[PDB]
Amino acid sequence: KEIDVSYVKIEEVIGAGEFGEVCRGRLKESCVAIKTLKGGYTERQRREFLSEASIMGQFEHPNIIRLEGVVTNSMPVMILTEFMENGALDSFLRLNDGQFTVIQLVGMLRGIASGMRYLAEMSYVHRDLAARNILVNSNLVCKVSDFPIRWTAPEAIAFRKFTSASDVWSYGIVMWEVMSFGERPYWDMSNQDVINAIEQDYRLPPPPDCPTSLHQLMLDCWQKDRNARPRFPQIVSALDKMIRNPASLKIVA
Repeated sequence: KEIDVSYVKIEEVIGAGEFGEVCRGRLKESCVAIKTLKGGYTERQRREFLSEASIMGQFEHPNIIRLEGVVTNSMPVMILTEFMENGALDSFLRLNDGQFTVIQLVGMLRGIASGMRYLAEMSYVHRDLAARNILVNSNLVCKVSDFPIRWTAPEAIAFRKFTSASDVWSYGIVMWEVMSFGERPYWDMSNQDVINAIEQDYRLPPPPDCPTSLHQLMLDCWQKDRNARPRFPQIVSALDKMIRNPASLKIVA
């Protein structure tokens, strides 16, 4: 949908993307995030930058970042998406350390898993699933955005075999990041140390106070055999069961 630039105001730079800046902005009133395309570029590069908006435009889900539209009849060329007040999930959790209950964290993981289940159903492989690419709004709603050795499945690092099963591996790492309040997967281990650890069949331990059943689900996500991993609908079902039976989440190691 073409948005007239007179309805758009640009504010503070909130991040960086492959084609330029990500900015906070206003649409008239609501807050939006704006991806700008400035400087030199060919038509093919402009179409490449704008392909993200048509991809997002195909998606309609409570846990997938919403598109507002594009600005193409003026410079800068822009993609407007809904603004997510709390930003990236990893930094939001690190700042708000211990501020959310086990049940609230499960709700966040359930949202993410539902968003991923939607993408997988649409035959869409994300390839870059990490807490840094999960955006949080004012109501703590977690949304998959952006349409990394530590988050990548072994077969995807080794053979570039990116599948929804390799996103499940990434999801398991997302789980660990959430339950640890935005701790870095594998701490300050180098990428080669991480690869070496996975080859030893080492797996990330339960974060402090993490329910055993949630850590078990992480291990399920981290099976070396991609075919042994649960699929996104199975992950959603496991979390829904934990939500129906919160007393089961009191079992910790």
